[PDB]
Amino acid sequence: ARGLKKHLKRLNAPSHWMLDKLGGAFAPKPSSGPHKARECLPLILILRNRLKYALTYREVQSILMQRHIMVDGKVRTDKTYPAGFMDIISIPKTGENYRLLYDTKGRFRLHSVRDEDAKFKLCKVRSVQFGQKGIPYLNTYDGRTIRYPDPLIKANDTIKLDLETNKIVDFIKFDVGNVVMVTGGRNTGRVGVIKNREKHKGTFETIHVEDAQGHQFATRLGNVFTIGKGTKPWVSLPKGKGIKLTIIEEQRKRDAAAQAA
Amino acid sequence: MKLNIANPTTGCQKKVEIDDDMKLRNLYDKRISQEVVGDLLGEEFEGYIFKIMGGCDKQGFPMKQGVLTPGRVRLLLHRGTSCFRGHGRRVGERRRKSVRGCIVSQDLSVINLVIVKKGTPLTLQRKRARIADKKKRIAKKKSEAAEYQKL
Amino acid sequence: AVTLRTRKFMTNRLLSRKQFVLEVIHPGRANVSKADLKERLAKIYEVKDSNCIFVFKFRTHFGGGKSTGFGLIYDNLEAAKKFEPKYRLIRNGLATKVEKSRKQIKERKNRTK
RNA sequence: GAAACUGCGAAUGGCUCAUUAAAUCAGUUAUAGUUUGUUUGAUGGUACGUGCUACUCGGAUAACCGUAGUAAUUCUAGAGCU
RNA sequence: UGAUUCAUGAUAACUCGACGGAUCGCACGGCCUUCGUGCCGGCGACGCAUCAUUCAAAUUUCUGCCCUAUCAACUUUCGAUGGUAGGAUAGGGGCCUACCAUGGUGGUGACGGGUGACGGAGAAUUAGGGUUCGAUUCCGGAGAGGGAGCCUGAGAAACGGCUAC
Ligand SMILES: [Mg+2]
Ligand SMILES: [Mg+2]
Ligand SMILES: [Mg+2]
Ligand SMILES: [Mg+2]
Ligand SMILES: [Mg+2]
Ligand SMILES: [Mg+2]
Ligand SMILES: [Mg+2]
Ligand SMILES: [Mg+2]
Ligand SMILES: [Mg+2]
Ligand SMILES: [Mg+2]
Ligand SMILES: [Mg+2]
Repeated sequence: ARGLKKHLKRLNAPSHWMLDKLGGAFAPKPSSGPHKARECLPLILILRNRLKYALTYREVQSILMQRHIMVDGKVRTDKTYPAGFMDIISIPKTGENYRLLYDTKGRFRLHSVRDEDAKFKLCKVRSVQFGQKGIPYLNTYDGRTIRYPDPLIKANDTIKLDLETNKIVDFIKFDVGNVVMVTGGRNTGRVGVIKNREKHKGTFETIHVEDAQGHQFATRLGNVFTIGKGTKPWVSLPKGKGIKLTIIEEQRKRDAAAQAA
Repeated sequence: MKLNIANPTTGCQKKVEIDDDMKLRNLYDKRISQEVVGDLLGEEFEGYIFKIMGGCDKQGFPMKQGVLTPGRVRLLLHRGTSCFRGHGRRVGERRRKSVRGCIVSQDLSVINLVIVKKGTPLTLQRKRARIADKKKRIAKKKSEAAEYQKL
Repeated sequence: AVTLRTRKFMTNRLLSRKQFVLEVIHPGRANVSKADLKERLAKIYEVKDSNCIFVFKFRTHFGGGKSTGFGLIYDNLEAAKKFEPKYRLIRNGLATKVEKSRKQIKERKNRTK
């Protein structure tokens, strides 16, 4: 082409949106934003698809034009704003809060929470480096750039981030022994504990992560995101506690729910 | 041949018809915006001096200042300069147009002629808003630039 | 005798309405009209005004004797004008429509001045 | 509020498969060898004053009025405003 | 950082500097210093500049494609393969220039010809192994009667833009 592309045809959309292949020719094209448009969920989907506060593309438009919806602390009018991992979606009119985290099946969930968990998010740092006049600052994987961090926060670490004062209020030093949620691949969502990290000079490094109930799996360092120091999380895990399972097991669970029903 | 007069001193313009060679011999063979003596044009223009400037012809192709021929040349003209006033033409567009030259000659049809000689609190609020907001960026600067210093 | 059954009901303050799926059971009847169905809903949700009721997409299942549909109730008529499709307002009589002539619609206007 | 000046867009989509045989292309790499309107986040002093804390406000152009040329068309000229 | 004379700092200067707000909304509502739209000071709309991010491209590594030898040599003066210095580009590079060397590919099929040949995801048939198809709605590319050259613009060698034949 001779420039950018502004359309997203439905069959080409990320599979984890669960859009239906006959519901129309196009999909919502994720606007440029803090998340990488293949690991995001736009606002249109959250309202009309999941929450069903709307029935059409135009109805979700109106809702934002009343400004009921706030994302990550700030009011967003954009229809296709790219919400992502560990954002907060809050509707003060209804008085509800959500974190965005993954199913074990690797799909975003709106995890309902109180106000006290809305005050903060978690972010992993992309890099820490000097800048104008040697003033230290850090990149996150959320687009954010925080200047003047602890000299302890190195690359790949994770930070607590108050949305009111906006600076680092805590940080986890990414290393072996903490709990992590995976944000890509076939293992995305699966939480567990770093058991080993083997590096390879000139390539990606592999993380070894084990479910609380024994099952062992591996990803590459890109798709890893520490939640808490040690076994305990610093956020509320979703409806399933990050433990992925065989197809037989959920078959057993239904009939086990179908013997009581 | 047909002449369209105007004056900036008052703001009135008028079209006349003349067809006499000797009344236009000192009209032929000259150029736009260079003054012409008025007396040749007749006995009822004395003291009046015209600045001859502009004119169109049979085929309607205007004179363009700066092209030295009683000809009809094909120039590449930008939308915004004289003799090209395209509307809705996608800025950056040009054309090769046909324009008569600025030498006043037999082949014009209308000559254009002009007469030279007749015969707050908002700004205050908004100004000091910025100044208070420039002074805070250095207020914020020092507020964190030394907290990290103690560390 | 008919029975009116609302399922998947949820009240949103964002568009200031309550939403649901209408199932209407109409034995003997060919189909219950939306005007007739308009009345029954107004008398089950106490709405004080029959015009903030909007229903559509009635399907009338195979075999006869049952129909689905969808219902919107607003609590304010002002709200029912801002957050409503302009044709669904027409279906309830709150507006009237017009037509076009596609020729001339802009093409010779673009040339004039 | 129409017109109009200004800003942005019209480089996406739609159509087709003519040329094209490691070429396009696919999986997989790289950019420490680059540009990147926009989004999101951060950031921003000094112009002259002999840095001893800011130093004053320009005409002219559309829509419009009006004279016109050309058979000619979002062809085109000149004057009066703002 | 796997790896940088890296990030970044200091210094000496250099530029006929792109820059560093003469812009626009509602809402009022604390209090005089001359009680003077009076000192304030808010939330915002647009805008300029650096870094990061995002939406992207541009090049780019490895491997992989049908038939044909009644196609065994092809490329190299005038870029063919490399070197050094430049020029140009957004940037690497014979991309182009000057000088230098004589290289580069080939029976593991170069080069050349055919294709009623865009490539893939796929399709028909299928015991298995296969054979044949793939213009077409998804992805990548290319073109707008045939060639070529451009303006604007962040982005086009654009054709529902221009210029020439
Ligand atoms: Mg979009
Ligand atoms: Mg296209
Ligand atoms: Mg910004
Ligand atoms: Mg060389
Ligand atoms: Mg070189
Ligand atoms: Mg072909
Ligand atoms: Mg064909
Ligand atoms: Mg044709
Ligand atoms: Mg093209
Ligand atoms: Mg072209
Ligand atoms: Mg056409």
